[PDB]
Parts: sequence; C-alpha cells; structure tokens
Amino acid sequence: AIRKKLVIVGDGACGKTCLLIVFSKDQFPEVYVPTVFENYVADIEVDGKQVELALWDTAGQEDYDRPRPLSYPDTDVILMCFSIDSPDSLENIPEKWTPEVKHFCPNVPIILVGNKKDLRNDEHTRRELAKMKQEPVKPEEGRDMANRIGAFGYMECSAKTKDGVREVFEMATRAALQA
Ligand SMILES: Nc1nc2c(ncn2[C@@H]2O[C@H](COP(=O)(O)OP(=O)(O)O)[C@@H](O)[C@H]2O)c(=O)[nH]1
Ligand SMILES: [Mg+2]
Repeated sequence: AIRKKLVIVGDGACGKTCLLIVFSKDQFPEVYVPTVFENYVADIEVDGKQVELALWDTAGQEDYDRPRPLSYPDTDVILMCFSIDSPDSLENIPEKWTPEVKHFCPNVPIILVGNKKDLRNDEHTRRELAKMKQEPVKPEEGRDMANRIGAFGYMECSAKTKDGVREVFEMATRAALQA
C-alpha cells in the first residue's frame, strides 16, 4: 500500500474524534476520549490504489502535554473541521485554523469538513441557536469558506448517522495521492 498521513484539526467538540472512530471502527463511541491514542492506520482503496492512511487526532489548547505542533510534520492531507451546529466553529476556520495549518503545513491539501450534519434540522439545535440570533451553517457557507481558504474541497458528514463519512476520507485520500 501507498502510505499517507492525515491530520484532523478544528474547534473543541466539533466532532473530530468521533469522525475518526466512525471511519475506523464503523461504530459511534460510548466512552469519552479527547484524542484517539490508539495508533490507527486505516486501509482504504481509491481509484484502484491501495493506501494506508495514518489518522492523527489533535488536542485542544488546554492539552499542553500533547501539543499540536508535534502532529504536523510530514502531513499529506489535513481535515479541517467545524460543526454545522456551530457558526462560531466556522468563524474560527479563517481566524485560527487556516493560519495555524498553513504555517506548519504549507502546501498540504486541506479538506474543509462540516461535521454533525444531522443537527442542521434538529429542533433543539435550532432553538438554542435562535436564542443567540444564530442558525445552523448552510452548505453554501461551507463552500464559500472552502474558496476563501483555498481548500481542495468542502464535504459535509455526520459521524452519528454515518452520512458522508466514507466520502470525506475518500476525498482526503485522493488529495493526498496528488503528485
Ligand atoms: N449530533 C452529533 N453529535 C456528534 C457527532 N459527532 C460527534 N458528536 C458529539 O459531539 C461531542 C464532541 O465530539 P468529539 O468527537 O469528542 O469532538 P472533538 O472535541 O472535536 O474531538 C460529543 O458529545 C459527541 O458525541 C455527530 O455527527 N452528530
Ligand atoms: Mg477529540
């Protein structure tokens, strides 16, 4: 297999760990783990190519003992995530994650990923955002942000329902394979 390294970044609680675990293990987790610490290397075939994809989960600022800069060397593709239930997590894409990723991983392809797509039509989510004069992120807003940051693509998924999960990793693998 062709070997590639994937790093996932984005705001705390936007669904990074659950996305990796659903992709890797095909089951939504029952216990809470801030960052996947088991070594996961996933086998995936795309366009008739066998690829081994190392999945590197990342910690928040508060985890000073496991700092994120150590994750960036030799990265082949980035998943840069926000949550569709959190317009705040989208605004951090240009203001925090893109400056960080492009600093440490110049010229590495980025897939922008909108997580928790199942919450777009969730009424608890709608009600809570409405009290803040907010609403769920629209797909067009994600695509616009993908243009702004020079992402290779924009994808939406739900780790909870599995919708779009495989496709995220397939797109990321295709990006990582580009010469
Ligand atoms: N509704 C919904 N909740 C999700 C989804 N993915 C994760 N969550 C929840 O969001 C919270 C944060 O998820 P986690 O993967 O730990 O986020 P991380 O901090 O980015 O690693 C947890 O309560 C998860 O159960 C999803 O696709 N849909
Ligand atoms: Mg996590």
